[PDB]
Amino acid sequence: PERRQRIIDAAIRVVGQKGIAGLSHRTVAAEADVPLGSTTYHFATLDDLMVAALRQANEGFARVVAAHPALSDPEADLSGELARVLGEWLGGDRTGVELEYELYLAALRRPALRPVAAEWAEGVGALLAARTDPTTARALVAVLDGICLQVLLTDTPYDEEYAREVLTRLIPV
Amino acid sequence: PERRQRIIDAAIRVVGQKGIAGLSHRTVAAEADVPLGSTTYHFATLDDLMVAALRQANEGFARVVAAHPALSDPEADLSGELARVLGEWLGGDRTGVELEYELYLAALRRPALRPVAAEWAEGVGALLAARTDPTTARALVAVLDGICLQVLLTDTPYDEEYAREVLTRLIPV
Repeated sequence: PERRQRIIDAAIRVVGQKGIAGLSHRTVAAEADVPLGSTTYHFATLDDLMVAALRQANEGFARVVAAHPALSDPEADLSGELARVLGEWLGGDRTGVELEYELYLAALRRPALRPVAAEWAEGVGALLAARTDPTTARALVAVLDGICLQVLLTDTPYDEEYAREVLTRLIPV
Repeated sequence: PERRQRIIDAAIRVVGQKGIAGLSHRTVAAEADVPLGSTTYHFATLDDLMVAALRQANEGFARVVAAHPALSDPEADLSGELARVLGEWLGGDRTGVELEYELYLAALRRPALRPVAAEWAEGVGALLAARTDPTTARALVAVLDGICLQVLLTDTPYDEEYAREVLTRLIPV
């Protein structure tokens, strides 16, 4: 909408800046300059807020993906295309990727494993599987996360030639 | 020691069970059935507690690694050996791996990036680099994390044949 978006976005800012533990209806209300009542009208559980909060992250990346139709194209360079999705998803200030692991964190611990968890590589994996084979796809997916992980945990800049190379090795024939 | 160990271990239990946000001198003191004063005598900053708390995780895995000397042996099957380190590090109830990402989380956000962060793949990467080449080693490392990640985020059981296969593809000549 735009009421509820302001809210989610605020939840978003509250967390990369104060983490899983700094975000509650009241703190999101503050950050959004929005009544608590609005806040709760749109999100009953604190979960729904974090759930929406992430699924948005998840939709942001799927929009980087959807911006490279070539991935599903067999004539196109698979490795190359993936390294460029990763190059984009990271270029900027990582914010949505901070979210996705921050999410993965709250996820692991919680029974809210699934939305953050699978949703990410569900579409990616589904696409990669169709475009290669199941094994490769799980491998491709696992390395996306790894590569991304490294880039944040080590705070290094993304090496696109590098990912391209790595990805190519997991791709057969 | 055994005073300070009880403390760290307790910090350990407090978190996989209440996360980054459920662990403080007072809550660690409670869990440890140990005076707050003990708690602080051994750890001034809340960081030192989380810092020790993790570095222990980090030392647990390096003890799985150190239990496969073969990794540094060129006659030995590299892929095979790594898939078995991963098989061990995961077999059980993931507890130290929960820690390492939970750590990676608190790490990312914080300037405490390094201990959790690098320390993990610093020794692994150093060993792999020496035993292969730098590129491969970064790749191997990135996929360890990925594979591990998946196994927790998807809550699936580790497929050792799978990792073996994946790892082999990143290994050249």
